Amino acid sequence: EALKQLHSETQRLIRESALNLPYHMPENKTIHDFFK
Amino acid sequence: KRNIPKLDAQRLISERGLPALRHVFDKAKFKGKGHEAEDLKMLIRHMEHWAHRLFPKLQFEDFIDRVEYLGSKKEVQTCLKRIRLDL
Amino acid sequence: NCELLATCSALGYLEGDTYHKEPDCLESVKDLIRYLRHEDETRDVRQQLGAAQILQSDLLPILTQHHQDKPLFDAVIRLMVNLTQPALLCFGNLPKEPSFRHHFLQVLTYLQAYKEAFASEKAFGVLSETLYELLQLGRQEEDNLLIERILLLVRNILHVPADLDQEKKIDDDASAHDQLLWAIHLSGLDDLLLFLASSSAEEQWSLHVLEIVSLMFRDQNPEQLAGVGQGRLAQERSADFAELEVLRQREMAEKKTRALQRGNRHSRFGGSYIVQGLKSIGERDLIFHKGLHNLRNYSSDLGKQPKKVPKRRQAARELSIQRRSALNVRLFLRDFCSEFLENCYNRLMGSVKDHLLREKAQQHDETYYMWALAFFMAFNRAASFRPGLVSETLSVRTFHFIEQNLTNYYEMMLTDRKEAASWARRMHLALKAYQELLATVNEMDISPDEAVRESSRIIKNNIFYVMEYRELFLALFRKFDERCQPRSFLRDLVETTHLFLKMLERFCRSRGNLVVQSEKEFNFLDYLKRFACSTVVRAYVLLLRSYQQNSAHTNHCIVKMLHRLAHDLKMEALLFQLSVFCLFNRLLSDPAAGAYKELVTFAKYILGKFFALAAVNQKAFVELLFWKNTAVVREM
DNA sequence: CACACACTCTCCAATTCTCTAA
Repeated sequence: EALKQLHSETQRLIRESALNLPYHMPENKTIHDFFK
Repeated sequence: KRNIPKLDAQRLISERGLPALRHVFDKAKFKGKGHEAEDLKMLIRHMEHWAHRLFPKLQFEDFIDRVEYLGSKKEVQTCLKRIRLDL
Repeated sequence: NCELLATCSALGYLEGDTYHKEPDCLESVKDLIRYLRHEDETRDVRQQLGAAQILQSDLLPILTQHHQDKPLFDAVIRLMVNLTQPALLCFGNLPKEPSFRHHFLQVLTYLQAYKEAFASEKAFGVLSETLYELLQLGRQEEDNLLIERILLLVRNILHVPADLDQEKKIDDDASAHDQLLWAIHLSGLDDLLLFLASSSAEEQWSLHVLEIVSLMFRDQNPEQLAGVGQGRLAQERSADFAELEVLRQREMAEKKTRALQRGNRHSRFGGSYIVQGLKSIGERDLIFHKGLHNLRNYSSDLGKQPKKVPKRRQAARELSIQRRSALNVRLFLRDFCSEFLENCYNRLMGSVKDHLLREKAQQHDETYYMWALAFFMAFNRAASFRPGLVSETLSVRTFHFIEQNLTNYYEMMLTDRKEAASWARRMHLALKAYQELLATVNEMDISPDEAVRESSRIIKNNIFYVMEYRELFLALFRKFDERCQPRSFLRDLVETTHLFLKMLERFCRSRGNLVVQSEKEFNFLDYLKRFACSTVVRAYVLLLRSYQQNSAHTNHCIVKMLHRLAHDLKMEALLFQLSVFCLFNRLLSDPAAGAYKELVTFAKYILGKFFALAAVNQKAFVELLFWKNTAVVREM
C-alpha cells in the first residue's frame, strides 16, 4: 500500500518530466539562395 | 386489397418463425471436429431454407440484416425467452 | 451580355504567339471587376466571362507578356483572383435545387478550364519572379496585399475538384493537377513556398503556405511517396505486367467457375426435378427448374433480386480512388517533402499553432494543421526516421489538441445533422493524426537514442495515465455509422485501435502503470472487456466483410483483435452470429482461402466452439440469430 | 378492337424524429 503510493508519486514525476529530443532548426538564408 | 406481408415481430413469432426454428435441426446431423466447413454449409442451408419458408420475398443475407435488427423488439424478445427454456 | 462583350473584347488582340493590348485595357479590366462585384446571385458575370474564356484568351497573355505595366498587372491579378474564386465560396454552400446547382456546375466547369490553362509554365514563372521581388522588398500595405492576392491565386488554382469524367485518367498519366504541380516546380515557386515556411520574418503567411501545401498533396500518401527512388520506373513496369497477369488469371478462373456452375447444355434444354426431402413455401415438395448443375451447389435465393434499400438507409462510399500522379511529379513531391520536413516543419507548425492561439485563423484551419500533422509525420516514419527534424509536434500539447478537436467533431457529427458527413471527414482527419502520433511514439522506441527513449516513456506514461485519450476509441466504436462514415474511416479506426492496444499491452506488461487519472487503480484486461460489446464486434465484422479488398495489415489487425476478444477474454458466444457465419461460409468457400490462413483458422476455431455448444443443446441455433448483450454469459 | 407502353395520380405504410421509462 505504501509501495502503491510511492509508485503513484514516482510515475507522476516521470510523466511530468520535460521532453528531451535531438532538436534543431537549420541555417537561416535569404531568398536568393532559395530561388536561384 | 393491399394484402402485402411485412416481416415484423408478429411474422417472427408466427408458427413458421422461432417456433419452427426451435425444431428444424431435429433431423440435422454434423461431423464435428475438423469438418466445421461442411457443418457450416449444412447449418446455413437449413436456416436459409427456414428463412425462405418464413418470408420468401427477401434474399437470405437481406433477411438476416432485417431480422438481426428486428430481434430487439419486445414482442419477439418475449417470445424468444419463451422459446428459450419452455413456456 | 452586349456591354460585357464590348468591354472584354476592348482589352487586346492576340497575334500568333504575341499579345497586343489596347491603351485603355486598364480601364477595361477595372470595368470587368466592376461587373463581377455587381453580379446576380446566379454568378452571371462569372459564367459569361468563363464561357467567353477571357481569362485564357486575354488575362494569361497579359500576365505573361505585360507584367511590367504594374497598375495593369495588379488589377489583372485581382481580376484573376475574383474569377478563380472557388464555387463553394461563390455560392456560399453546395446548392440543393436544380437551377442553382446547374449554375454551380457551370462555374465549376469554367474553373476546370482555368486550372487547365494555368498549367502553362510562364504564368507561374511571372508570379514567382514577382513574389521574389516582393519578398526581397519585405514593406507596404499594397505590397503585402499583392503577396496575399498572389498566394490566393495559387490557392484558387490548386483548389478545384478535378472533373474525373473528363479526367478519367489511368494509373500514372499526368492529370491537370500533375501538370499544375510540374509547372510550379519548373517556375521555382516551390522554392518560394519553402522560403516562406522556413523564414521567421514573415510568419503571417505560414497559414496560407500550409494551405498551399495541403492543396498540393491530394492524390498522394506518404508511405508510397517516400519510397519513390530513382529506379522506380523499371520496377513499376514489371509490377504492371505482373498485376495484369494475375488479374487475367483471376478472371479466367472466375469464368471457369461460372461455366462449371451452369451446365454444358443450352438454356432452353428443359427438364424439371422434385427434391423429395425439401418442403416448398407451401406444403408440397420444391420443384426445381434450373438443372442438376445448379442443384450441385443449391441456394434458396438463385432466382431472387436484391432489395431497394431507401436513400436515408444507404451506406456511405469512398470519395476517391488511388490514381498515382506521374513519376516525375512523384519525384518532385518526394523532394519537396524532404526539404519541407528538414527546413520548414518545426517553424511553420509552431507559427500555425501560434495563429490558432491568436485565433485569427478561419473556422476550420486546424483541419489543415491535423492534415500536415498526419502527412509529414508519416513521411518521416517512412524511409530514414529522424524525430529531431519533427520534434515540435511530439509534444503532449498536440495530443490534447487532437483529442479536443476529435471530440468536438464527434459531438458536431452527432448534433449537426445537415453537415454530418463533413464533420465525419474532419473527425477522420483528427483520427488519422492521432494514429500517426501513436505510430511515431511506437517507432522511436526502436531508435538507438536514450534521450528520445526517455521522451517516448514520458509521452506514453502521461498519455496512458490520462483517461480521455483511452476511452475515445469506445466512444467512436459505440457511435460509428456506416451511413455517414466511409469504410476507410473504419479501417483507420481499427488500425489505430490495434496499435493503441498493442502499445498499452506492452507498457502494462513491461511497467506497472498501476493507476490512472485523483488516482484510481487500473488493469489491462478490465479495459479490454469494454470492447466486449455487440456494437464493437458488429463494426469489426462490418470491416471483415471486405477481407478480399482489405490490406493484409488490416486483415491481420481485425483477426488479431477478434481472436483476442474471443479467446483471451473467453467470449466466443458474443461472436456467434448468423451474418458472421455467412461471412465465414464465403471465406471458407473462397478459392483464394489459402491466402487467408489466419482468418480461415480463426473461423474454424469459432465454428468448432459453436458446434460444441450446439451439440450441448439446440438453443444455440436460435441464439445465433440475434445480436446479444452481456446475457451471452449464459451461452459461455 | 383488346392487348401492351408511358404518364399521372392516390393512399398505404416504411423509416426516422421526438418524448418517455428502465
